[PDB]
Amino acid sequence: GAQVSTQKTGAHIHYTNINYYKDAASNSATRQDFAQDPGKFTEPVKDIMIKSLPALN
Amino acid sequence: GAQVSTQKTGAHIHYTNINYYKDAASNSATRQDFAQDPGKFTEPVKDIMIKSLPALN
Amino acid sequence: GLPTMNTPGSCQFLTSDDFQSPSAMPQYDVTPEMRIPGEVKNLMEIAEVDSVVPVQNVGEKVNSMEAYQIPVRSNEGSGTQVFGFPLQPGYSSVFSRTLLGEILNYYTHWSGSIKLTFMFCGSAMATGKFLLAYSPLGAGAPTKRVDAMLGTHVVWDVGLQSSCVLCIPWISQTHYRYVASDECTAGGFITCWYQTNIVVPADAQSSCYIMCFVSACNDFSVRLLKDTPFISQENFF
Amino acid sequence: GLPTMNTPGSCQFLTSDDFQSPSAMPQYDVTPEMRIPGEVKNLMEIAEVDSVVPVQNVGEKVNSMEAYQIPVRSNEGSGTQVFGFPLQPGYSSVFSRTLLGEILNYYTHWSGSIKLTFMFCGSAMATGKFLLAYSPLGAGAPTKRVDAMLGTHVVWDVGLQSSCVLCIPWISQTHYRYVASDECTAGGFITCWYQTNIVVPADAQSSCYIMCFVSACNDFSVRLLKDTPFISQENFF
Amino acid sequence: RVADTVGTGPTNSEAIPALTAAETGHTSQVVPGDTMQTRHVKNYHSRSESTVENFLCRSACVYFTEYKNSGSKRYAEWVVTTRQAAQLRRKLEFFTYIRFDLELTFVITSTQQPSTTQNQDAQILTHQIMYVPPGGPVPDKVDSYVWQTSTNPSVFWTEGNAPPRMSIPFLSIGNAYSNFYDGWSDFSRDGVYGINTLNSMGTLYARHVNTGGTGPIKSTIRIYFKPKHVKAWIPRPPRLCQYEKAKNVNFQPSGVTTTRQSITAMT
Amino acid sequence: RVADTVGTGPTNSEAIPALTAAETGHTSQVVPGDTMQTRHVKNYHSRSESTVENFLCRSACVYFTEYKNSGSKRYAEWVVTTRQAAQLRRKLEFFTYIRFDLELTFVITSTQQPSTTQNQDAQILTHQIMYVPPGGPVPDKVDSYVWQTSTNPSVFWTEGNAPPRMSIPFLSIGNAYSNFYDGWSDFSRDGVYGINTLNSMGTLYARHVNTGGTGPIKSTIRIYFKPKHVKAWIPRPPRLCQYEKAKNVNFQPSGVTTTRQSITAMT
Amino acid sequence: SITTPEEMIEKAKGETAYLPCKFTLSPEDQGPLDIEWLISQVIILYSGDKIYDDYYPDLKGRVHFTSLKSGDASINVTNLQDIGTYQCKVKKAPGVANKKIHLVV
Amino acid sequence: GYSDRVRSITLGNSTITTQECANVVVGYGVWPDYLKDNEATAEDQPTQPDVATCRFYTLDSVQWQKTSPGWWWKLPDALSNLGLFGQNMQYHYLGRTGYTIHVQCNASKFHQGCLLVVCVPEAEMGCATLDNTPSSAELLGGDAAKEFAGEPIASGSNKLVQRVVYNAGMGIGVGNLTIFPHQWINLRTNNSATIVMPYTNSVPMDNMFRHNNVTLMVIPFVPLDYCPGSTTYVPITVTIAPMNAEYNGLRLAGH
Amino acid sequence: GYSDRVRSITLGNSTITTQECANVVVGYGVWPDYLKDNEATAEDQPTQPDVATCRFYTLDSVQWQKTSPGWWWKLPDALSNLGLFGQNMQYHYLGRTGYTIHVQCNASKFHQGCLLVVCVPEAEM
Repeated sequence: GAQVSTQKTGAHIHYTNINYYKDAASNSATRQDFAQDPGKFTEPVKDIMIKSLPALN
Repeated sequence: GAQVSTQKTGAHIHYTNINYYKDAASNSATRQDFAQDPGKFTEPVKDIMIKSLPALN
Repeated sequence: GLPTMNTPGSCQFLTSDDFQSPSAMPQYDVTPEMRIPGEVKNLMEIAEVDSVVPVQNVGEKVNSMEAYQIPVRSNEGSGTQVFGFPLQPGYSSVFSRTLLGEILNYYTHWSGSIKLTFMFCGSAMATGKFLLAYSPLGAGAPTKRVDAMLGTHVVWDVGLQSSCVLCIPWISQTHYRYVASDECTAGGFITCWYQTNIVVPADAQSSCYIMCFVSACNDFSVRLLKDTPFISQENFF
Repeated sequence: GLPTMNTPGSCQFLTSDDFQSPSAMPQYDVTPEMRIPGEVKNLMEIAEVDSVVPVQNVGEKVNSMEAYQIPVRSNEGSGTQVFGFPLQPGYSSVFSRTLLGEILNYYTHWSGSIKLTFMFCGSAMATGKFLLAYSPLGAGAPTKRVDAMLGTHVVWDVGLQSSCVLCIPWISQTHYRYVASDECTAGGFITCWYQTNIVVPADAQSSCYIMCFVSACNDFSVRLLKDTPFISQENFF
Repeated sequence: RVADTVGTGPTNSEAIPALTAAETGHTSQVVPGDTMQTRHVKNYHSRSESTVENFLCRSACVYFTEYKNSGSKRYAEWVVTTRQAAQLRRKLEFFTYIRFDLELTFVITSTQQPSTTQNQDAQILTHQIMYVPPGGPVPDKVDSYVWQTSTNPSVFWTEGNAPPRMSIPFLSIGNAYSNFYDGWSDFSRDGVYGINTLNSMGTLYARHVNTGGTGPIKSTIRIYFKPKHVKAWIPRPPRLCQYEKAKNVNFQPSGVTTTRQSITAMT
Repeated sequence: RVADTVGTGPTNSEAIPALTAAETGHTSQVVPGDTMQTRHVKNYHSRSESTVENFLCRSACVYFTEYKNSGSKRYAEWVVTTRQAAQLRRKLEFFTYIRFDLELTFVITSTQQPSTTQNQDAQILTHQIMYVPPGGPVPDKVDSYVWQTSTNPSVFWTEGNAPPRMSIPFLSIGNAYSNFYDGWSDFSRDGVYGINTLNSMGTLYARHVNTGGTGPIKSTIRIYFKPKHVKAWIPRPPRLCQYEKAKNVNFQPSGVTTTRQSITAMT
Repeated sequence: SITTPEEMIEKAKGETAYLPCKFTLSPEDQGPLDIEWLISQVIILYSGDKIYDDYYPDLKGRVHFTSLKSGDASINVTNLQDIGTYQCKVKKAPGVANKKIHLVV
Repeated sequence: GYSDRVRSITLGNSTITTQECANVVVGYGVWPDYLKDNEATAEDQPTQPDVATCRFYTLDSVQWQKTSPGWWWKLPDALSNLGLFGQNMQYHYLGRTGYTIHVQCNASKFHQGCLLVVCVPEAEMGCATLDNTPSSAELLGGDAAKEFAGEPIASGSNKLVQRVVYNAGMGIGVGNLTIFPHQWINLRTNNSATIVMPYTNSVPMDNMFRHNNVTLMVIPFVPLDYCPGSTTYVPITVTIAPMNAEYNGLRLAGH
Repeated sequence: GYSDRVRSITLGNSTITTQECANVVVGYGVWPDYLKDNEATAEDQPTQPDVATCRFYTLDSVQWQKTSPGWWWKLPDALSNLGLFGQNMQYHYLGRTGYTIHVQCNASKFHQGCLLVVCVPEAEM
């Protein structure tokens, strides 16, 4: 029951991971999580402000 | 997810490689790369010079 | 048994390795996660957020709220420089303790643009025009408005809208600049001048202030984590 | 746990092993590669490129540009030897500091042909005929042109084309010769003679010079990497 | 992967991207092409090492204590808390709430203390690291019944072996460790105020299983914490002033920023 | 695999393969059959060990420093640079630009220094190797807060274990390490000139985690660099003269080549 | 790091001799700046952002920094008599560089 | 009919014609081209004059005496003060450009000699004293010969660059230099040599004032020899033409 | 929403922003363009920097006193010594270029005045 994922390589490869301990708190660090959403902190305004349009009409 | 490649043997065999670390900068040395092109340094002239034909006509 | 040989590097401890290790307490039922407003998944999202820049870090003013305000006033002249600082988000003191700069001090290599947002906090009647200008590395910092006119510049005008952003472009030979000072990767010079004069009507103040913010554009990247040089410790607390 | 026994050779360090090792800094975003003119993938491509051979390495001349020039002149005679050197691209001083020879000094076993390219750098009116000749190992180095006439030879004639190549064949009992000196694998003798005389018209120089280049043919191979004996060091710099 | 720039030519229009209103609290999303001319550059750079997980996954010592094999301090007792150190503490503070698993690693080092006892031929030292969960019995002497180990998780490590490493799952009654707590434990609002009131993660005890030899030996144990599977909520400004205490956020007022020569100076 | 020879018989034609023009800069591509008669020999030889990767993949010590456990030099500080050594430096120089990953291996060796303290029964030594990235805080004493390790990559190795080996990914702001730099850091062209100006790879710090024992012990740490995943550009002639300095290419004028007896001598 | 580390400055007796020790710092260098001047023994010291006369009898009150951490550590020795090798050792924890100046007349 | 010797190169508004010439050497096999977007790193819109800068510039002629050891020109520094190529170099911060080197030296049939026209990337050179590096104006020359010296340069408390011809100032065998794109000027057959050099730097663009990527070295391996009665002053004139100039980071002029 | 007053002009590497502005006057109705081949007379390949020269140059400010009669700038002469536009003008013989004039003068609500910003072709004086 081996999980195969791509290795972090340069720009312009696979590695095999098998979970030995059944606790699941012993799993290796989940580094490969490149997900972001700046809307929560940047641009938190209730009404959308198109950058091209004037801000305060 | 094991990669199987031929071993370096004599002239006139397989080995199994599994990438453990996910970083991909920890991979073993890529020795088996026998590719060459002498044109860049040897014979760098813009116009082809056929060896059999006279060089400076 | 399976015949194995231990390669060099075995039985060692590395501060930067991800591996598995038996849990001290097995089958612990962790407390289920909930929804907390504002989860952060990447440090760069925080860098994108605005942060006030203490441009007037002169003398004792770093010990007061006067550090952030940049002073402007109606003077009988034009082309007088308003401020100026090097583009070193990591090393320059102007940027060092800003949210972008302090997070950058936790890394070694940086690349991308910067959104310097200048907010005019003057009176409602004051009308001042300013030449925000960034000079690319290579020559001495501009000493006159005409010298700065050549390099990338935005003629900010004050109206109903207050703030104007000077988006500093990523001009550099190297794909990444060093967060610390280096002659090889000098970021450049950022300066402001008076395009005209901040004229005000009577019975109104002639000494307005301007605040400056810093942020990273959507093309900002960092690499090579290192411990920050700002924190210090003598013994455990 | 999986029952294993450590075979002999475990927990040792080998300077010539390829294995895996945890990265000190994980998930480092390397700087993307670009196109740089002239990527090299094999050392032998560099060996194929021409390199001037200091044939006249006599006395103090190794301390001047006179080391490369080989002197020829119109003398009242024929069969006079012009130069001569053993075929030891690794050990012979003539070849040792040439690009082919110096790269060869980083290896132990060599095999293949050699393109000795002789460029006549004399006047435009000078006409000289030369018997480039390589003698296979076994007998003493030829002392007269008639002795050399027997072994492999090319009667180079000077015209509009200047350079002529003497492609030294790979004659040897062993598939590979030792880069260092050895009685068992003596490479052979390479020599040049005057087929006629370098005749020149009046008001023109009678003392021409000849330069020699060395290169490896497309059937050249090396094996058994070793550290070079030319570099030296006392303490770290 | 980071977003790239898009080409732009000369422009002349009513629309203004630069002029904005920072009063709204929306950081302008202005790309470089908005205020100049820019070429189409494909940026292959990746924000991979700036991830929260990669940011805080480095092993970092939190506390080192030293226990001798013979004398007053036979065993070492340290309450678990990441606030004792500075670098890891500051790293974690960036987020008001944080939920991470732990991978404790212990680096133990012995030292023959200067003495006068002769024929000092000590045998290999053996050490025991015991985690007492909060409310559990705590050892008073180096040889009490508590050291025998009933249910508490303890690791026995002989010296010269690879350093012991036991992973810890998330251990908090709440739904996330609170880095900052603006509250009192007492409803009356009288008593301790701060992070210490809500964060109790147990106590750590380290002792010599065997005395080791005739001569006194002092054993230094260093505890390393590496957050893993980290999820962080509510980012906060980094601690500007130097830490003064472990149980509280008390600080000494410090200059917003290091000063420079003048407002136009470039140093 | 190397190319083989092709058979040839006697020839008599206008075409001349030998006579050429070396002025053009094209090395003649003349096979042995062109100037003689040759048989068809299948050459099974392979240019496998001459590959750039195989050429520079050998582990090679770059610098060894020695730090005592008690005295003036408690810790060792070496700036990372392949120029300190000679063999590996010369190997790398062959290429004007080079892009390689690193696999640092540390060979640490201890030694009981002569002294007069009696009852020297030292416990097993423990060592720490810390890599400070450029711009990072650097330790001043053997026990400063920097040694605790916040985010810098450090390895803890107890003596008698297999030597520590941590791989390093390519670390350069540019697109390739520049072996030669014909430029100044300062636009004015006044200041340091050379490879040192553009190559900063951080600093390496080695210290004794535990003093070890009563008697003084001196620890020699040897650092080995093995380029891997190497790509090289623009081959250059090998350094003929002996190196004199680490930060510059300065040399002492040396004879093109070792002399021989005469122009016809065979020794 | 220091510009032109080996230097031979010859100057006539009676006028101030300018001895440059301009230095450039690497990114790896983040340490307290210790600048020490030696003659052939310690003329001046710079530690903790202060300048030390060091009670040198031959050169007391005649030696001062011309400029500082900016990168200049030059000295204008006044009223020469002093002939010797002046060594300037700017100090950083990763690398410490020294410059030797031979002074004549 | 056809003839290999004759060749005509036209660039910008100035073209050159060589009756006897050897085949052009195209660098490492890569003809210079503008910076592709797959590898760009400067977001500014680059200015490309493409005629104003891409034209044949003729530098100062130098005499080839029978005692002349050699000469070296830092290509970027050489054109720093000539025309718009110099002006735009002074203004812009970043600068990327390919080169079309062409060295002319014509002599009668009765003269003899041989030059090595080779362009060396990253010609980092060594000072006479080992501890210090050479100063600008000693290492660099503006439209200046910067001649090599056969005698080893005396090593004292100075910043004189080693001009030792048998080392080329880089402490390497001068004969082994051939690895770099090179064309020989053997007086007997070819009076001209042309090398088209691609932009060879590790970074996409670099400041030309900050660093000189390539340096044209002319080293006479065989000395000029002539019988009495022939012309005794045969010069070597170098015409370097930039190609595909691309500049970013407009700032105030200077350096 | 929309507003006629606000306007932002970007050219080269320098852009300008005017909160209150009147509609741009596009010359005689012909936006400047490169020399078409139907009417060219110089056979040389023209150099077109298009960023190096096409950028906003800010000249020297002048005071508007209550006694100031007027001012005149010869556009080609004004930029003769500023940047590459000046350098390329000094080098090349022939020169064709369109212009994007922009005059700024901001005053509070309590000031009063009126300028005539007009570009005159062939101002023979």
